[PDB]
Amino acid sequence: GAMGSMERASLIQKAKLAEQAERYEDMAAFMKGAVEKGEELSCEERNLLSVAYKNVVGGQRAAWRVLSSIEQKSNEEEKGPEVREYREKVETELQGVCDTVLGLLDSHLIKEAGDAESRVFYLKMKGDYYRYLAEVATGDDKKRIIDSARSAYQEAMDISKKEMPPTNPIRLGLALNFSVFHYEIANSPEEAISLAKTTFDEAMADLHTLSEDSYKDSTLIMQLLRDNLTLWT
Amino acid sequence: GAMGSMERASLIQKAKLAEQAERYEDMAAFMKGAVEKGEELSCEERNLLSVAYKNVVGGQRAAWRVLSSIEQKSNEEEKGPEVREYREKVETELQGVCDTVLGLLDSHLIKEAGDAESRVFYLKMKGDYYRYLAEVATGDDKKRIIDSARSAYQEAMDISKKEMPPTNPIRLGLALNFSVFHYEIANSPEEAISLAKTTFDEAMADLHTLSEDSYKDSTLIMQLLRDNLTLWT
Amino acid sequence: RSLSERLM
Amino acid sequence: RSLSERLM
Ligand SMILES: N=C(N)c1cc(-c2ccccc2)c(-c2cncn2CCN)s1
Ligand SMILES: N=C(N)c1cc(-c2ccccc2)c(-c2cncn2CCN)s1
Ligand SMILES: [Ca+2]
Ligand SMILES: [Ca+2]
Ligand SMILES: [Ca+2]
Ligand SMILES: [Ca+2]
Ligand SMILES: [Cl-]
Ligand SMILES: [Cl-]
Ligand SMILES: [Mg+2]
Ligand SMILES: [Mg+2]
Repeated sequence: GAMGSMERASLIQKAKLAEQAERYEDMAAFMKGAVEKGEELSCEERNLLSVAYKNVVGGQRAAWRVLSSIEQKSNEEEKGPEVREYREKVETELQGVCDTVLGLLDSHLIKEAGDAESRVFYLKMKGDYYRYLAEVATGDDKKRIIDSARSAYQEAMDISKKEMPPTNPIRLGLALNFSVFHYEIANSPEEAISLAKTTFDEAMADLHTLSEDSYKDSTLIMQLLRDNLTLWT
Repeated sequence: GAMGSMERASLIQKAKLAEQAERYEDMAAFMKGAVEKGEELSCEERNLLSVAYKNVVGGQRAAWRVLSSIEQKSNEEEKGPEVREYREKVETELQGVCDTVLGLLDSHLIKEAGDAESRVFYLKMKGDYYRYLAEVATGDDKKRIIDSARSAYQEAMDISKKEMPPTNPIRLGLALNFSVFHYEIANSPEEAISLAKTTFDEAMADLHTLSEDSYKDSTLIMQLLRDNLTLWT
Repeated sequence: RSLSERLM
Repeated sequence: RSLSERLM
């Protein structure tokens, strides 16, 4: 990799600078280089990795949705192959980013992650990037991509329920994203609603155990569960 | 170029799609490909070219300013070469974009531009991209870069005053940007203020000649002149 | 569209 | 910073 000659600590430092400068493609390249050094990642480093790729793929997803909408309207005056071609170009670049993230998780972040906070984080990430692949999938692969997302989310859920309190922000973010998977991807709106409700209620009952700062962290994510429940019901 | 196999009309169509999808790097690559077909550009096409590169370089300038500020603070705990290295990386990519735009103008957009609306537009662009180079220049080249910006703006001004009414939006945008050059680059705040004032006053006196739609176009740019005068005085 | 987890 | 020309 082009980052192979840079020190691990310098890559992490530059990822933090790239975040401040809103240079998320650079941030992702620096964090990919850091992962490829072969050492495990601290909590802060895992979050730098997630921030970088979430911003990159988020821009791609937003662009894909704009182009997909234009393409669908055109298929209800014939304008030639250009809309399809350009939607495909963006789609292929999005798939490539998802494949890069999944490859880092498989080589070798997940297999070395033994603590709940790291293992759940990475398995959630695996579910998320298969979910982004599912959003654009149509061929003989959508079903297998959906099942890969489901399997990663389910393993993360099983660990999170055994090893983390119901207010833990990683556990809450996982449940939130799995509920979105159910509603948007898996055609299971009832499962989505049930998961969001149970997650919210069990977190509410555990807030009394938390410090002022942890209370703020957990309630911020609980509000997203509530907002989705308002949209879905 | 990688766009050499794509039709000119398809490149223009995809540039418009990229604009809608906020994919400005793609937009700039498509418009560079269109320029390299060798034909002159219509008014709409010139604006697509400008929108694309202004958004690309604007992001670079914003990132450079964040990094430059961090670097200056560090030079008032020693953190190693990383801040300087990463600021230099962004700077070099910004310079490369400016050089690409200037190369398109020199090969061969300016020399084939005979009408005032095209020639003034391109000469203004040349002033703008030398201005962006001047913002990051420090070595034995800042003076020559500044003089190149000044020369392009001055030629555009001379043509605009002879050939366009004082309310023309291209003429107004040129005067606005030349006033910013004077204030921010050339250390000539009095020249900046004088130019903005005379430009605003001469446009005000010509508004009576305009349709409702042209009045809206011209007054929108006049408001930027006024806002700068408020900031500068 | 449903809201997913935000960056921290 | 001074305001420069906006896109149309
Ligand atoms: N650079 C970023 N985007 C982030 C850095 C960290 C972080 C994590 C641990 C230690 C130091 C910093 C993040 C984090 C994620 N969960 C909580 N935190 C803390 C901040 N609330 S997020
Ligand atoms: N695609 C874009 N960003 C733009 C397209 C055009 C444009 C220009 C001529 C004909 C058709 C469209 C722009 C323009 C720049 N001066 C005025 N106009 C019109 C719009 N007010 S801007
Ligand atoms: Ca381990
Ligand atoms: Ca535990
Ligand atoms: Ca000509
Ligand atoms: Ca004229
Ligand atoms: Cl394409
Ligand atoms: Cl660097
Ligand atoms: Mg080392
Ligand atoms: Mg042709």
